[PDB]
Amino acid sequence: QVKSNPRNNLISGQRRCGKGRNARGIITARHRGGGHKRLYRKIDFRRNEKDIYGKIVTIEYDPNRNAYICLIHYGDGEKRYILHPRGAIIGDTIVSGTEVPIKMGNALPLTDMPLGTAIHNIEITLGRGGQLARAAGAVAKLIAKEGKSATLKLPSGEVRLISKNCSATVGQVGNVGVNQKRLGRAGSKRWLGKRPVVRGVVMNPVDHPHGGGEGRAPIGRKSPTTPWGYPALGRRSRKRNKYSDNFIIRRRS
Amino acid sequence: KAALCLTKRSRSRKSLARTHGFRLRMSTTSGRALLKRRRAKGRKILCTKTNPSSGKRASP
RNA sequence: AUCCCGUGUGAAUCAGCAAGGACCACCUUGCAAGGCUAAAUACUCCUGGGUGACCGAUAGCGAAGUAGUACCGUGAGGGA
RNA sequence: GUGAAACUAAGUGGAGGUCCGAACCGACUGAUGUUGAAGAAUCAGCGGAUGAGUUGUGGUUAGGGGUGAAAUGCCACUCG
RNA sequence: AGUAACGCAAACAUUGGUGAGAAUCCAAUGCCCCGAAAACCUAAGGGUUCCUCCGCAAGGUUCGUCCACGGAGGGUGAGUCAGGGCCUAAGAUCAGGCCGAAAGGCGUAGUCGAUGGACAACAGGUGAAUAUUCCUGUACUACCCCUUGUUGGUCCCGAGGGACGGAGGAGGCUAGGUUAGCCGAAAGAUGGUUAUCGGUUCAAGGACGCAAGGUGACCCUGUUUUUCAGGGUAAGAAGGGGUAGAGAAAAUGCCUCGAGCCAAUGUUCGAGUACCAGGCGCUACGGCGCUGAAGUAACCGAUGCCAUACUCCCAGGAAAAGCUCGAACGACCUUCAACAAAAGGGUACCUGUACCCGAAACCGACACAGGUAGGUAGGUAGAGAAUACCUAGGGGCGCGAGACAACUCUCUCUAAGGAACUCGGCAAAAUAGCCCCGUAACUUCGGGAGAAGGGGUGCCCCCUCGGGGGUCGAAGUGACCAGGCCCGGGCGACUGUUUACCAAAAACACAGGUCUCCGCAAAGUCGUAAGACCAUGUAUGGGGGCUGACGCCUGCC
RNA sequence: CUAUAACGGUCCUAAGGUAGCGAAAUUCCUUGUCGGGUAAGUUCCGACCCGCACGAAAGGCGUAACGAUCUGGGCACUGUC
Ligand SMILES: [Mg+2]
Ligand SMILES: [Mg+2]
Ligand SMILES: [Mg+2]
Ligand SMILES: [Mg+2]
Ligand SMILES: [Mg+2]
Ligand SMILES: [Mg+2]
Ligand SMILES: [Mg+2]
Ligand SMILES: [Mg+2]
Ligand SMILES: [Mg+2]
Ligand SMILES: [Mg+2]
Ligand SMILES: [Mg+2]
Ligand SMILES: [Mg+2]
Ligand SMILES: [Mg+2]
Ligand SMILES: [Mg+2]
Ligand SMILES: [Mg+2]
Ligand SMILES: [Mg+2]
Ligand SMILES: [Mg+2]
Ligand SMILES: [Mg+2]
Ligand SMILES: [Mg+2]
Ligand SMILES: [Mg+2]
Ligand SMILES: [Mg+2]
Ligand SMILES: [Mg+2]
Ligand SMILES: [Mg+2]
Ligand SMILES: [Mg+2]
Ligand SMILES: [Mg+2]
Ligand SMILES: [Mg+2]
Ligand SMILES: [Mg+2]
Ligand SMILES: [Mg+2]
Ligand SMILES: [Mg+2]
Ligand SMILES: [Mg+2]
Ligand SMILES: [Mg+2]
Ligand SMILES: [Mg+2]
Ligand SMILES: [Mg+2]
Ligand SMILES: [Mg+2]
Ligand SMILES: [Mg+2]
Ligand SMILES: [Mg+2]
Ligand SMILES: [Mg+2]
Ligand SMILES: [Mg+2]
Ligand SMILES: [Mg+2]
Ligand SMILES: [Mg+2]
Ligand SMILES: [Mg+2]
Ligand SMILES: [Mg+2]
Ligand SMILES: [Mg+2]
Ligand SMILES: [Mg+2]
Ligand SMILES: [Mg+2]
Ligand SMILES: [Mg+2]
Ligand SMILES: [Mg+2]
Ligand SMILES: [Mg+2]
Ligand SMILES: [Mg+2]
Ligand SMILES: [Mg+2]
Ligand SMILES: [Mg+2]
Ligand SMILES: [Mg+2]
Ligand SMILES: [Mg+2]
Ligand SMILES: [Mg+2]
Ligand SMILES: [Mg+2]
Ligand SMILES: [Mg+2]
Ligand SMILES: [Mg+2]
Ligand SMILES: [Mg+2]
Ligand SMILES: [Mg+2]
Ligand SMILES: [Mg+2]
Ligand SMILES: [Mg+2]
Ligand SMILES: [Mg+2]
Ligand SMILES: [Mg+2]
Ligand SMILES: [Mg+2]
Ligand SMILES: [Mg+2]
Ligand SMILES: [Mg+2]
Ligand SMILES: [Mg+2]
Ligand SMILES: [Mg+2]
Ligand SMILES: [Mg+2]
Ligand SMILES: [Mg+2]
Ligand SMILES: [Mg+2]
Ligand SMILES: [Mg+2]
Ligand SMILES: [Mg+2]
Ligand SMILES: [Mg+2]
Ligand SMILES: [Mg+2]
Ligand SMILES: [Mg+2]
Ligand SMILES: [Mg+2]
Ligand SMILES: [Mg+2]
Ligand SMILES: [Mg+2]
Ligand SMILES: [Mg+2]
Ligand SMILES: [Mg+2]
Ligand SMILES: [Mg+2]
Ligand SMILES: [Mg+2]
Ligand SMILES: [Mg+2]
Ligand SMILES: [Mg+2]
Ligand SMILES: [Mg+2]
Ligand SMILES: [Mg+2]
Ligand SMILES: [Mg+2]
Ligand SMILES: [Mg+2]
Ligand SMILES: [Mg+2]
Ligand SMILES: [Mg+2]
Ligand SMILES: [Mg+2]
Ligand SMILES: [Mg+2]
Ligand SMILES: [Mg+2]
Ligand SMILES: [Mg+2]
Ligand SMILES: [Mg+2]
Ligand SMILES: [Mg+2]
Ligand SMILES: [Mg+2]
Ligand SMILES: [Mg+2]
Ligand SMILES: [Mg+2]
Ligand SMILES: [Mg+2]
Ligand SMILES: [Mg+2]
Ligand SMILES: [Mg+2]
Ligand SMILES: [Mg+2]
Ligand SMILES: [Mg+2]
Ligand SMILES: [Mg+2]
Ligand SMILES: [Mg+2]
Ligand SMILES: [Mg+2]
Ligand SMILES: [Mg+2]
Ligand SMILES: [Mg+2]
Ligand SMILES: [Mg+2]
Ligand SMILES: [Mg+2]
Ligand SMILES: [Mg+2]
Ligand SMILES: [Mg+2]
Ligand SMILES: [Mg+2]
Ligand SMILES: [Mg+2]
Ligand SMILES: [Mg+2]
Ligand SMILES: [Mg+2]
Ligand SMILES: [Mg+2]
Ligand SMILES: [Mg+2]
Ligand SMILES: [Mg+2]
Ligand SMILES: [Mg+2]
Ligand SMILES: [Mg+2]
Ligand SMILES: [Mg+2]
Ligand SMILES: [Mg+2]
Ligand SMILES: [Mg+2]
Ligand SMILES: [Mg+2]
Ligand SMILES: [Mg+2]
Ligand SMILES: [Mg+2]
Ligand SMILES: [Mg+2]
Ligand SMILES: [Mg+2]
Ligand SMILES: [Mg+2]
Ligand SMILES: [Mg+2]
Ligand SMILES: [Mg+2]
Repeated sequence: QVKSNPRNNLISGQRRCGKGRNARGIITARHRGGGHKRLYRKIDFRRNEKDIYGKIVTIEYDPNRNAYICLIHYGDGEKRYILHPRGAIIGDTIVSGTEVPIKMGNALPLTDMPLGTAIHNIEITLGRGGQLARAAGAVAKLIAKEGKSATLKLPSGEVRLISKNCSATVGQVGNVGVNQKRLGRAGSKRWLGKRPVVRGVVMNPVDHPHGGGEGRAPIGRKSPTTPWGYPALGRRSRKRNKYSDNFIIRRRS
Repeated sequence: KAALCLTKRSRSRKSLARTHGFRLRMSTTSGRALLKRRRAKGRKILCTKTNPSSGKRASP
């Protein structure tokens, strides 16, 4: 399950370092920092190399995502990491291409997938790489296809059109029990480098729109507010007219 | 555990001249304005924190 | 009004075009959308002469001697 | 122990924002100090001490800003 | 006002000496203090404070013959130590490139950038002031030089390697230490005594080597599985070879050969006419010349070494160069040219190097009761790097002398009482280690808990491997060191964080809960923009709002 | 029977405070009243409810462990007296 190997050439040390600091060096993305140094595994999300037969040699832990990852070999000696499908066991065999059996871990375009299939690691754009449903226990069903476009129900429940020629992988993403953990102590947050968050109501007026009323503050604001002055609850931020809109059918509920 | 006044500690000279050094003031426009106006006042010493790269005052 | 710029429209060639403090007629004056040009005028880190109902070491330049020095400041800077 | 399992001493094992306690980090009470030995200390006690730990060197973020386990705190004895 | 003070309560004393002058300068003899430093060394910093001679205006909280002060004159020696001539991290700059009134902003290759990777030296001697640097010994890197052997080498490129966490304990060892043995000296005016005092040291490096250590699959039988014993299986370990696919090396697949391997440490050379207790002689009485005995063994034993060796855990633990391997592509060079080797001789780039560095030299305006990374870690008692007393080494605090009032402060003790004190048991006193017995309500079943409470404890013999007997004392963990505890309630679950310098909490955080936004050219944040973060992530994820473990709940408008 | 009000009438609102707690870090009058602890108790504990002006994620009510927390009492101990 989790047994450490030596380092395959897929594990490097190069990476952004200040987490949450941008070019100007400012904290843009709050609360990061601290936490264990990690190494970046190079996942193969495109699965683009066609028509060769891969074998799952092992199953490895990855610090950068909550899913698992699988080291796979080929007859050609090339080694790749793929996201670990749910139920795949060492000794298993996977392949990608157009005309392919449909089993766990095989990747194919959406033209060839029988409606009703449960899919993960879904490209939205030809050859851009897989994007949708990569997290642990994430899965999306392929409901209907018509014309040049295929329809999925994403793990958020949102139904959406994509191109019929975009690759995707059969089977759900493994390590389903991950959100069943209970961290149990503060330190165990910090280990993940998620630093402590202050409630608005606490801070001084300069610092945040729920600023200190004498003892304890009800939020007198006629509305719950972002640090930056926007309504906190139920105000849709989706860009009104984005190109995406023609594709999107039903919105997540 | 140290007093407030202790702001200036023992800091490597290398580090300081990488901050207030000559070659630093030369880089920015604001620095060149610096050196013009020190030269105007006719100071004997342009960049107070400077440092030989190698020599008797060298930091390794 | 005259003048010059953003966005959009967009002329007329001397039987014209512009200006004469909205605008129109008449008369007068002028020729935009190519350039370049000396002097009379401004100034003192200074150079050479000259004068001073200007100072004379707490004055006159911060500085009549190591003076932007000593010293202070991480530094910009302060400064006898 | 039943056929599966549960249940229970035993040994092994060595988990823990575990315990006691020096270094180290702090700063709870008291006394002294108050033209101090010291622009925040000494003395006796006190808290943490494998962690959300301590620290070195080299870096980063700069004032309509930064950083903040949030005190208007801190940003060179200066900070509404 | 000739008043307060003279910067800790480590402590001085005397005899000589120098000198115009000595509580303070030098030496001797005592005494006292530090000894996980108040010792020795190194990073940073300082900058000549280092050493010698001269001086005593100013400085020095007194003095001064003295000095970190003033005047002169000196002093820092490296192929191997530390940086540079090597490599990259965070970060910085950034050709071209994108953006921007200007200045500039973003950013790719490149190039910088050690706190890390790589890379070769130790012992003894000299020594007014330097020493892994100079001397004498053995070493070791990198080049060059010749012989021999090959013909292509060199860079660009393909690869392997470099290359990595925490916690735990068990080994196997050294470093140190202690006691013997050997050697040399010993009479230290006392009742006895040699039971005493000194010595017993040696490095880098080179050759050898490895078990009672650690690793080397399974199956049957036994030793507790283990250390083992017999058999068998056929790669079954470090380690090598071959083959296959577009396929050189590599990776990958199939085949084969190997029972040993690993590395601290150890033996031997280095290494003795080295070093050294004493012995002899000189004394400018400071130091010097001369000859040198023994130089082994046992038991304790690391926080150091093997060691990134193991086992376990989740929070999943740098890059690049040197290095090893190698065909095609490209560039360049080519014969006594280049490369490959074991010897031999040769050859040897800059900069630091003084001194101080738990400090009177750095940081605190002071010769200031303070701050300042790292290294080395002796004795007796002790669990210990705590404490006490000491070694090595270093010190006696840059004002003294008296006297012994009030009073203040740092301390010891106090008859009878025992919180009557006071805002309040504030401060003091009390308790304390170790072994043995015993141990409640309550509970999230982990706790509570060292609960509470009780007993024992020195020194001798005897027995078993704890028990009995004796014996001192008023008192036996006799000093130092070393928990007061119980019964209630509020608040906050908890460890944490916080107002540097008047507030440490009931405030903040927190695990958990819940609402809402966000389909990836995401929402959100910062930018005039380019773009950056978010994220090299993708709804079991990312923003934001309130609440705050666990339990019972969360009503109406 | 004194009393109190389960029950009715009316008024006004978007709707009229349920569970649980309650002289509380909330209680003005107020050292409320009662009980306990003390020779004596404006604090403390338990309970009443007449909540000036509790109350359900600005969470309500419990709660083992924990605290240089706040607050009451007790043994030991003492120049605190
Ligand atoms: Mg790696
Ligand atoms: Mg590797
Ligand atoms: Mg920057
Ligand atoms: Mg919070
Ligand atoms: Mg506040
Ligand atoms: Mg602010
Ligand atoms: Mg902010
Ligand atoms: Mg506001
Ligand atoms: Mg408010
Ligand atoms: Mg209020
Ligand atoms: Mg200066
Ligand atoms: Mg005009
Ligand atoms: Mg006019
Ligand atoms: Mg204009
Ligand atoms: Mg126009
Ligand atoms: Mg025309
Ligand atoms: Mg006009
Ligand atoms: Mg005209
Ligand atoms: Mg014209
Ligand atoms: Mg015009
Ligand atoms: Mg013209
Ligand atoms: Mg012109
Ligand atoms: Mg004068
Ligand atoms: Mg003057
Ligand atoms: Mg005069
Ligand atoms: Mg602990
Ligand atoms: Mg504790
Ligand atoms: Mg603090
Ligand atoms: Mg203290
Ligand atoms: Mg302590
Ligand atoms: Mg402790
Ligand atoms: Mg731990
Ligand atoms: Mg610090
Ligand atoms: Mg903070
Ligand atoms: Mg406030
Ligand atoms: Mg300043
Ligand atoms: Mg300040
Ligand atoms: Mg303030
Ligand atoms: Mg007087
Ligand atoms: Mg007097
Ligand atoms: Mg006096
Ligand atoms: Mg004084
Ligand atoms: Mg003194
Ligand atoms: Mg002593
Ligand atoms: Mg010293
Ligand atoms: Mg020394
Ligand atoms: Mg140094
Ligand atoms: Mg000098
Ligand atoms: Mg000297
Ligand atoms: Mg003098
Ligand atoms: Mg004097
Ligand atoms: Mg003399
Ligand atoms: Mg001198
Ligand atoms: Mg970089
Ligand atoms: Mg730039
Ligand atoms: Mg450019
Ligand atoms: Mg770059
Ligand atoms: Mg460099
Ligand atoms: Mg280094
Ligand atoms: Mg080198
Ligand atoms: Mg070296
Ligand atoms: Mg010396
Ligand atoms: Mg030497
Ligand atoms: Mg020798
Ligand atoms: Mg060599
Ligand atoms: Mg390479
Ligand atoms: Mg490393
Ligand atoms: Mg060991
Ligand atoms: Mg030994
Ligand atoms: Mg003995
Ligand atoms: Mg004998
Ligand atoms: Mg005698
Ligand atoms: Mg002896
Ligand atoms: Mg050897
Ligand atoms: Mg050899
Ligand atoms: Mg063996
Ligand atoms: Mg090959
Ligand atoms: Mg081949
Ligand atoms: Mg191979
Ligand atoms: Mg032993
Ligand atoms: Mg340790
Ligand atoms: Mg490991
Ligand atoms: Mg070629
Ligand atoms: Mg070769
Ligand atoms: Mg030296
Ligand atoms: Mg030296
Ligand atoms: Mg000191
Ligand atoms: Mg002194
Ligand atoms: Mg001092
Ligand atoms: Mg010891
Ligand atoms: Mg003890
Ligand atoms: Mg012992
Ligand atoms: Mg001690
Ligand atoms: Mg001594
Ligand atoms: Mg006295
Ligand atoms: Mg005493
Ligand atoms: Mg008494
Ligand atoms: Mg008595
Ligand atoms: Mg009595
Ligand atoms: Mg009593
Ligand atoms: Mg009383
Ligand atoms: Mg009382
Ligand atoms: Mg009284
Ligand atoms: Mg007390
Ligand atoms: Mg006491
Ligand atoms: Mg006692
Ligand atoms: Mg007990
Ligand atoms: Mg208790
Ligand atoms: Mg007892
Ligand atoms: Mg007895
Ligand atoms: Mg309590
Ligand atoms: Mg109360
Ligand atoms: Mg708390
Ligand atoms: Mg802090
Ligand atoms: Mg404070
Ligand atoms: Mg506290
Ligand atoms: Mg305080
Ligand atoms: Mg706070
Ligand atoms: Mg949360
Ligand atoms: Mg966006
Ligand atoms: Mg709250
Ligand atoms: Mg009352
Ligand atoms: Mg009242
Ligand atoms: Mg009463
Ligand atoms: Mg009272
Ligand atoms: Mg009550
Ligand atoms: Mg109320
Ligand atoms: Mg209310
Ligand atoms: Mg409330
Ligand atoms: Mg409440
Ligand atoms: Mg609410
Ligand atoms: Mg609450
Ligand atoms: Mg409780
Ligand atoms: Mg605490």
